[PDB]
Amino acid sequence: NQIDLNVTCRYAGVFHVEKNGRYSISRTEAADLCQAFNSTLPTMDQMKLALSKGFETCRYGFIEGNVVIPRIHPNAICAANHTGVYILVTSNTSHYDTYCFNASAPPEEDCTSVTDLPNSFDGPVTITIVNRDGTRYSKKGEYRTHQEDI
Ligand SMILES: Nc1cccc2c1CN(CCCOC1CCOCC1)CC2
Repeated sequence: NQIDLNVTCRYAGVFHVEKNGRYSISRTEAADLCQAFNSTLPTMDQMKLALSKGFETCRYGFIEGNVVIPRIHPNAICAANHTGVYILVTSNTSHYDTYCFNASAPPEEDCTSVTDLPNSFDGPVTITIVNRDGTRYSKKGEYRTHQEDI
């Protein structure tokens, strides 16, 4: 019973989380996952500020209200070469990665590793935070509050 959470640097508190190396998070699970990081889904304004501080990914993820990809540099295989906060308009499907916003993070780029999942609850799952530099932090717990996600 294992979940891996790959996390990015934070930019103005905003970061990206990918579950188990594939698009696999529902909107309800996304909210719960951010809550486990003492975080919330970012607003569009929070995401725009993060983008301005250097945040970009090549992955769709939830924010409050939309599914987006922040892009700084045009790349043909990331958000169809767009820059800015690219908003997904048309999709059949419901599972993506997520973004999260931590108000207590530093104001600009924080590329230190994440070494805690401070608001996980008691549970049976081995949850492993995986940083981009490979450093890991694991704990037994749960974060999902909706049965249809479990
Ligand atoms: N942040 C982090 C921490 C630990 C592991 C990983 C990450 C970030 N993942 C980046 C995934 C990028 O995939 C792109 C999307 C499709 O085009 C190829 C690149 C790759 C795996």
